[PDB]
Amino acid sequence: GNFKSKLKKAMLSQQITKSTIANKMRLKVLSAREQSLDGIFEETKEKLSGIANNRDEYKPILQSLIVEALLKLLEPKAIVKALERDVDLIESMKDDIMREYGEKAQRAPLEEIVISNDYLNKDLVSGGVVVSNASDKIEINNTLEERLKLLSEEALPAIRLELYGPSKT
Amino acid sequence: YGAIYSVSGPVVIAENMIGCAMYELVKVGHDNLVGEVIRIDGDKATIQVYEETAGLTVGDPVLRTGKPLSVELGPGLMETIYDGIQRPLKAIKEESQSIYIPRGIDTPALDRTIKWQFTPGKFQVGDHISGGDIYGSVFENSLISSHKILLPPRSRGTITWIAPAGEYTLDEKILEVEFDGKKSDFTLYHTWPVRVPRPVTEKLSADYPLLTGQRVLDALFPCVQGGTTCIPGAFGCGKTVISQSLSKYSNSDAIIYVGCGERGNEMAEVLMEFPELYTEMSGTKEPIMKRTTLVANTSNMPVAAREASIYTGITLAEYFRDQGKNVSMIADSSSRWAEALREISGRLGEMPADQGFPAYLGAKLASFYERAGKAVALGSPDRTGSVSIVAAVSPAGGDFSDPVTTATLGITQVFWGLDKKLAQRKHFPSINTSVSYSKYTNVLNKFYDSNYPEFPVLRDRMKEILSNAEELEQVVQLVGKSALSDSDKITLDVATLIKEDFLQQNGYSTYDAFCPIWKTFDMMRAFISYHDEAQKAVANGANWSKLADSTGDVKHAVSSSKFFEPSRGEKEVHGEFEKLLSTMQERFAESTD
Amino acid sequence: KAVEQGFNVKPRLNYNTVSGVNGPLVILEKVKFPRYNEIVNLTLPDGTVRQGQVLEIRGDRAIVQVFEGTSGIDVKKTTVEFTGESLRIPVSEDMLGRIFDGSGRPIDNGPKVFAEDYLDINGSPINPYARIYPEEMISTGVSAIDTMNSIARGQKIPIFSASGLPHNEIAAQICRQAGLVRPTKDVHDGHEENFSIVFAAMGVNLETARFFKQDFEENGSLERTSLFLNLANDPTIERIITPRLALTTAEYLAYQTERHVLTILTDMSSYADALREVSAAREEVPGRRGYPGYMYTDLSTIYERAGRVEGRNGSITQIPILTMPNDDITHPIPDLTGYITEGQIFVDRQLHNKGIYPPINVLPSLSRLMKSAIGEGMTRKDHGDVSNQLYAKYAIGKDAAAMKAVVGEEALSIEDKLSLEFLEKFEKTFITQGAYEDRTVFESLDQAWSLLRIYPKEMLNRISPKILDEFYDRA
Amino acid sequence: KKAVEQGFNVKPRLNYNTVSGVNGPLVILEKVKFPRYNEIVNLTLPDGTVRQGQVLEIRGDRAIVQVFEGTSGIDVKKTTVEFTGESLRIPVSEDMLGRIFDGSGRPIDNGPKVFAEDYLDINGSPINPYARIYPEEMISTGVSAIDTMNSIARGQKIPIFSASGLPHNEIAAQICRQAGLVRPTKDVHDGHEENFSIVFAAMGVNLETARFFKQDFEENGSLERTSLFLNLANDPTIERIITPRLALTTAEYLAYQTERHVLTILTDMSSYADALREVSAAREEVPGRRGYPGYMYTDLSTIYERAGRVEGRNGSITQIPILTMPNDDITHPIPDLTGYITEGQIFVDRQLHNKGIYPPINVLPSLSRLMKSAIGEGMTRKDHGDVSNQLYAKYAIGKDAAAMKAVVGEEALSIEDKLSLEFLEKFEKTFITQGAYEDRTVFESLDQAWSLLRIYPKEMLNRISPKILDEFYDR
Amino acid sequence: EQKNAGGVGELEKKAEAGVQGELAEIKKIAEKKKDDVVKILIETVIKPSAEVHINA
Repeated sequence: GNFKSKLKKAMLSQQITKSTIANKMRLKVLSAREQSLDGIFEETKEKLSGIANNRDEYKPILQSLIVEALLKLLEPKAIVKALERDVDLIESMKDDIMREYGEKAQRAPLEEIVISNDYLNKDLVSGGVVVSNASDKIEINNTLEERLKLLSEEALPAIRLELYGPSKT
Repeated sequence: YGAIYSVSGPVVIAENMIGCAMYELVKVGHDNLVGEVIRIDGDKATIQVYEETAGLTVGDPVLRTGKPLSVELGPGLMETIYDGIQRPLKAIKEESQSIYIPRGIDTPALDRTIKWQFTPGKFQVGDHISGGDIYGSVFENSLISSHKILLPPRSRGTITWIAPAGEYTLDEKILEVEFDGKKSDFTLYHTWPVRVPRPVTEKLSADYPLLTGQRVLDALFPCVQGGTTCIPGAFGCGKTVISQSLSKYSNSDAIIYVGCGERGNEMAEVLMEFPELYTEMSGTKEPIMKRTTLVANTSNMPVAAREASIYTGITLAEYFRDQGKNVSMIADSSSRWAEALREISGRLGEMPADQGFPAYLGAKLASFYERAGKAVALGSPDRTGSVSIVAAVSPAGGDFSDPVTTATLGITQVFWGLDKKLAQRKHFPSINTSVSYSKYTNVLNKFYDSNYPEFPVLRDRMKEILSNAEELEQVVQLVGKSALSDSDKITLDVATLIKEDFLQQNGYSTYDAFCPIWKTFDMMRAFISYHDEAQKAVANGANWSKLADSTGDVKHAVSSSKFFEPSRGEKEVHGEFEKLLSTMQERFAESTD
Repeated sequence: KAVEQGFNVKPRLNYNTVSGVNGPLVILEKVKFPRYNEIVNLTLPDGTVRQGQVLEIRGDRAIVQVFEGTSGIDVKKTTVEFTGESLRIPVSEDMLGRIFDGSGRPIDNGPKVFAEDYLDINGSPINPYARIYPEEMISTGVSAIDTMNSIARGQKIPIFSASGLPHNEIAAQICRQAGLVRPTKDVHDGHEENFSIVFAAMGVNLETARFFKQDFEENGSLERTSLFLNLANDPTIERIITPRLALTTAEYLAYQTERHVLTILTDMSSYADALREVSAAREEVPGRRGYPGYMYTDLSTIYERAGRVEGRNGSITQIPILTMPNDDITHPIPDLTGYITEGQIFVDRQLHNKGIYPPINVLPSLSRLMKSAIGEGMTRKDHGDVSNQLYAKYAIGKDAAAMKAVVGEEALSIEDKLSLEFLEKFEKTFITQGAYEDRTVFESLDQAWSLLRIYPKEMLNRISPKILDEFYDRA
Repeated sequence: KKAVEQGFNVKPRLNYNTVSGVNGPLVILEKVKFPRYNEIVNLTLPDGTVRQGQVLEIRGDRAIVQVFEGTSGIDVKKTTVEFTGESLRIPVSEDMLGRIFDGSGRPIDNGPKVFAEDYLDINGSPINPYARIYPEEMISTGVSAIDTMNSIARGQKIPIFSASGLPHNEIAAQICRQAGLVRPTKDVHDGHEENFSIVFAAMGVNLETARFFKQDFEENGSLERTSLFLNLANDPTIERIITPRLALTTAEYLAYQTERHVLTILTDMSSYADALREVSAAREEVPGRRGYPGYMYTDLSTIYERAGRVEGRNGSITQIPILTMPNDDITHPIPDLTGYITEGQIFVDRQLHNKGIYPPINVLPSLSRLMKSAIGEGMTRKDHGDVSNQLYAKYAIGKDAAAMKAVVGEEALSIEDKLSLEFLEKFEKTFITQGAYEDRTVFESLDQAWSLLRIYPKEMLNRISPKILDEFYDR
Repeated sequence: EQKNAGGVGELEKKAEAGVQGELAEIKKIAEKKKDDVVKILIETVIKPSAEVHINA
C-alpha cells in the first residue's frame, strides 16, 4: 500500500498530464485553423475597403446596396446615413435609387430619401450606408464592414467546403 | 421627470417615464419614497415602492435616478446594522430621535462623518489600474484591520492622482483615474447594483471545511468555505445554534447575517445578542459585531424590502470576498424571501406556477446561490476570497413538498434537513441523518488526507451503522427485540449510543458548545472502535448481554467522552482519547475470555 | 409640545360621481387628485353616512372599499366626500373602560372619545434597532402554557383553536391570571401589576361578546379595557380595520403612556375571511386558498405591532385567537400566522373531546422566545429542562399509543408502557386545569416533577444530570 | 456535390429601436417588419451590452422577444433590438469532439468558434418511425451494476432516476469516462472500425459541479470523444431549455450525418422541466398538473425520441437522461413521464448511498426493458442473460431474508437464505460497490458475477440453464 | 514518479512536434486557397440580393 498509493498517483498523474497535453494540442490545431481563417477574413476586409475606394465601379455597388436596404425596410420615406466621402454620390444617385425602388418593389416611387448629417464613422465603416425608417427607429445596417461581419458567420460552412472539401460526413 | 398614475399598494404605476430602464431606482412622491420599476409599458412604468405607499396621489412627481438598486459598499459597513435597502438603522434612530423609521428617510448607508485612516497601497501616479485593483487600506476595526479598499469592478484607466496616507471621510476624493479623456473621480466608497454578482477573475473549487461546530454537521455532512447549505430553520436548535457557532468559531473573516422575513422580536433578540459574542472568540476577545454586518429585515417591512434583503446581504458578502476574506453569509429563512417573491408576483399579476410561487423561483434561487464560490478577486494583487451561503429554509407545515425547498435542493451542495421526530424528542440538533447530504464529502478528501486520514472511512462507517440500524429499528419496532441476533443487537445499541452522544449536541454548555474538528474525529474513532470491538467480540463466543453488563464502564466512558472540555487543547484532549481507546481495547480483550 | 398645528380648516371635496358598485367596494370616477389611502364619507340616498376607504387610485378613478357594506348605495344620488387624510382613530387615555364598535364608534352610552391625539391606524414600522427583546415572563397561570410555552411580556402568541373549541375560555382565563412571574412589587401601585387589556372581538357571535364583557366585569378588568366589538351581524369589511384600531389604541396605551397592555384579537380567521372578500372583489391574483397573495404582509402589519421598545416602559403583549378552519395547521391563515408570530398555543379538538380543559396540545404548541424567559433569576432554575423533558416524553407517549393501536401491547418496551402511563397522568392532572385554577409556575413545575418521577432517574435523559441530582429525589 | 454554397448570400438585419414595452423576461416590440415566430435577436442595452433574445410570440407587427440573461437595464428609448433572420441553429462539425460548449452553443473553453460544417436547426425533425430499427448491441458503461444486469443497448434511451442529493451527478461522469462499445473488449477484430463518441449535456448544474465535469473530462481522456454542453444554474433558463436540444442535434449529426455511435447524457432533466415551467408561465399559460405545463409530455418526448438506431445509417444515439427525483416519488410528473417515454429505469437509491456504497444503484427496481437484445452470444458472453437473471433472483432472496433475520432469528433461516445473506453482503460490497475510477469491462464484471454466484451449489442456481452452469460454474 | 514527469515533458515536446505538421498543412492550404476565398467573399459582399421580402 505504501508503494501502491504513490504509484497509483504516478500513473493517474501521468494519464492526466497526457490527456491535458493532448487536449491542448488539439485545441492548438483548431485555433491555428481559426487564426488562418481570420487572416483570410482580414484580407477580405482590406480588399473590401480597397474596392470601396474606386468610386467609378463603387457607385453601382452603393446604389444597389441602398436599393436593397430600402426594399428590405419597405417604407415610403427613409433616412440614409453615409460617410462624408459618399454624400455627393448619394445626392447624385437619389433619383436613380427612388426610381429603382419604384421598380424593384411594385410600390410607388420613394417619396423622399434624406441623407443624414450624422455621418458614419469613417475610421470603422469601409463603405456602404445604414438606411433607417422615417422616424429613425427601424433602421437597417448595410455597411460593407457589417455586411462582411454577417457573411463571416453565415458562410463558414461554405468556406470550409471550399478550402478543405468533404471530410467524413 | 414623471408623475404617478396609479397606486395599488407597493405597486405604483407612474407615467411620462419614457426612457427609464428596468429595475431602475426611481424616487416616488414628495416624500421621495424609494422605488424601482418592474414593468415598462410605453410611458408608464410599474414601480414597487419599498415603502408604506399610503398618502400617494396621482400627479406626485416620480424623479428617476438611473441607477439600479445599489448597495453603498466601502468601509464603515463592517459593524453596522442595515435595513433591506441598506438603511443604517442606528443612524436613523440617532438622526430622527423617534423610534420610528420615517417614510423616505435618506440617511447615507455608510457613516460619512467618520474619518478612516488610509494608506496609499501600491499603485502610483501614471500607473494603469483595473477594476478590483486594491489601491489602499483602511484600519476599520481591531478585527477587520486593513480593510483593503478597492476600485469599482467596472471602472478602469490610468491613475492621474492618488491621495497620500492620512484620514479621510467617506466622500473625500481618494483616487482620480483617467479613461480616454474623461477622468473619473473616485472616493473611499463605491456603489454596486445588488442584482448583479460582483465579477471575479476565476471561481476555484471550495476545498477547506467550514468548521461549524455541531458534531453531526462537521462529521456526517461537512460544509466547505465557499459552499452552500440549508440549515433547517427550526426553533431552539439547528438554525439557532449554527448561527452563533458560525458567527463565533467558524474562522470566517467576515460575516453577513441577513434576516429576511424574520419575526420582529427575533431580530430584537439578534440585535441584543451579537454585540455580546466575544466570549470565546480568538485573538484578544473582541466582539464579533466588529466582524459582522447584519441586514435586519422584519416581516412587517414592505414586500420588496424583503425581496431585496438577501440581495443586499449577498452583495455585501461578495464585497468582503473581493478582499480575500473568507466571508460567510447566513441568509436566515430564505423561505420568507421566496414568499416575498410569490406575493410580489401576485401583485404584479404574472401567472404563478407551483403552489402560487412564481415560475422563476428556481432561477432566482440559483442566481442567489451561485454567487457563493470561492474565487480569486478580480484585480491585482491576486487574492483568494470565499463566500459561503448558509440559507435557512423554514419548512412550513410540509416536510419537503414546499416548492421552495424542492427548488433549493437542486442547487445547494449541502442540505442539513430537519427531522421532525428528533425535534419532538427534543434531540438537539435535530437534523435528519437519513435525508441530509453533502456533495462536499469527496472534495474535502484533499484536506482530510493531510490532517485526519481516517476521517472519511470513519464517517462512512458511522453512516453505515446508522442506516443499517434504522433499517433494523423499522422492523424491531414492529416485531420486537427478542429475535435479534447479537450482531443486530450491537448495531442497534451502538446506533442508539451514537444518536444520543455523538450526533446529539447541547450547543449551550461550556463543553460541546463548539466541538472542534479534532475532538469530533476522536469521538468518531472512539465510537466506531467500540462498535468494532463489540462486533469482533461477539464474532467470538461472548454473548452480548453479559458483555454489555461487563463493559458498561467502557460504554459510559465512550458516552461521556463528549464531556471533554475542548478548551484544553488538542495536545491533551487527544491524549485523553488515546487513553480512552487503549483502555477500551484492553477491557474488551479481557472480557472476551 | 403644543399640537396647535391642527387649528386649520380644509374644506372637503364632495363628489356625486359614483361610477359603479360591486360587492363591498364602490368605484368612483372623475376624482381630482385622489389619495391612495384616504377614507371617504360617502352618503347613501337615505342620508346616512358610510365610511369607505380608497383602495387603489388610478388616474381619475378610485376603487373604494366601503365599510358597513354596500347595500343600499346607488349611482344617481350617492355623494362621496373625500377626507384628505388616512383613517385616524381619535385616541385618548380615557377610552380605557368602555366598549367601541368595530369601526371606532363608541357603542357605549358615553360620548365620542375626547381625543388628545389622532393616530394613524396603520401605525408605523418600529425601528428594529429601537426595539428591545421581551424577556420578562408573564405567568399566564395555565400550566400547559407557563411551563412549556411560557408567554413573555411583549411576545406575540396566537391561540390557534378549532371551531367550537373553548378558545374564548382560555383567553378569558389568561386575562384573569396574567401577571409577571417576578413582579416589581407586591402592591398594586408602583408595581403596575395590571395589564390594561385591549380586546378586539371581530367576527364573533354575540354570545362570545357577552361572555367576554361579563368576564371582564366579574374580574374587574372592564375599568381598564377597550373592547373593540365587531359582532357577526356587524358588517364584514369593518373587520379589516378593527384589528388595526385595537392595535393603534394599544400602541398609544403602551408606548405613549408607558402602560402595560395585553391585546387580544379574537377570531382573526374572520379577519382573513374579510381580507379574502375584499381581495376577491378586487379581482386580485389569489394566494393558496383564494386568500389574497399579500396576506403575509397585511397579517404581519397586524401582528408585528407588538413587543417592548427601548426607552419606553410600555409593552404590547398580544394573543390573537385564531379560528383555524377544518382543524389543519397548514390552512393559510394559521400557516401564515405561524410565520409571523413567535410561537402559538394549539387548542386541540380531540383532547377537548376527552373533556380536558384547557385542551392545549403541547407538541404543536410553541413559544419561539420561551427559551429566554426561563432559567435562573427568572422563575425556577429547572424550568428549561423540565419543559423539554415533558415535551419529549409526551411525544414518546403518543408514539407508544399509536403503536399500541397498530400493534399489540407486547411490542411496547417498558419505556413505552411507562410513557403511556405518563401521558395519561399528564393529560389528566397537568394539562387539566380548572377555569379559575391559576397555577403559579412554581407549583406547575412541582406538579411536573411529581409527574416525571414516574421514570427512573436513568431514563430522564434530556434533563441535565445536575438538575436531576438536585430535584428528582427531593419528593 | 455539396450544395452548401447557398450560404454565401448576405442578409442585412433590421435593427428596431421600438421596444415599446418590457414585462418580466419579455420585451414587446412594435412596427416590426414581418417578425418570424422563433427568431434569435441581438438585443442591445443602452450602455452597449449585447443580450441575446428569442422571439416568443408575434401579433401583426408586434413581437414579444424573450430575453436571456435577465431583463434589468432594458429601457424603452435607447435599447435597439436586431433581428437575425433565422431561428437559433447550432454550428456543427465532425471536430467539435473535445469542446466544452456553453448552454447557448458558444464554446466556453479557450478554443475558438467551431469551423462549422453545417448550421443544423435545433429542433431538427422527428425520426421517421418506419426508418427506425430495433436496438441490437450493448453499449458498455463500465459500471458493474449497469453493464451486466441493467444493460443498455445501442439505441435504448434508459434514464437514471435519482434522489435529490445522490451522487448520480458523479455516476454521469463515470459513465461518460468509461462508456464504449464491447467490440474492443471482444478482441476478435478491429473494435475501432466504427468510432464511438459521447455528447454530455449538463442542465441546471451548479458551478461546483460544472467545473467538476470540465476538470474530470479534461484530466481524463474522455474529452477527445465528448461535446460537453454545460449551462450553469444561474445561466439563463431559456438556455437551459436550449441545451438538451443542442446536445441532441449534435448527437443526431455525429450519429447519422457522420457514422459514429454516441451515448448522449442529459444530466438532471428535472432542472430542464423546471426551466420549461418558466417558459410556460412566461407565455401566460395556465399551469397544468403539479405546476408543470400540460404539454410536459410532448416536450419531453421531442427530446427522448430523438434517439435509436436507423435503417441505412450505421450510427445510433443512446440516451441516458439522468433526472433528480423531486421528492423521491415515482408519482411525480417528471419521473412518471420519463418512465412513460423511456425504455426502463436505473434507480440510484438513497438507502444504499447512506451505506457508503458507490454507485448506489438499486438493482431490484431498476430494469432495462430491451436489455435482452443487447445480451447473447454475439455481444457479451453467452451466459450474460442467465447471470443477470440469477443475480437479480438471489438479490431479492437476500433482501427479504435480511428482512427476516430480525424476525425469525439468524439460526432459523434455511441454508438457502443463509447463503443468500452471505451473497448479499459480498454483492453489495464488492460487485455493486465500484471504485469511482474503476473501469470494469463487461467480461470482467461477468467474471466477478460468477465469482460471486459460485457461493451457491450448482443445484441452488436453478435460474441459470444447466448448459451454462456445466461450463461456467467451475473455472 | 520521476519517469512519469520526464515522460510528461517528452510527451509535451512530441505533441508540439506532431501538431507542427498539422499547423504547417493548414498554413499551406490557407496560402493556396486564400486568393479564391477572398475573391468569393468580396463578390458576395459587394453583390446585393435586391428583393422585396416575400409577403410583399
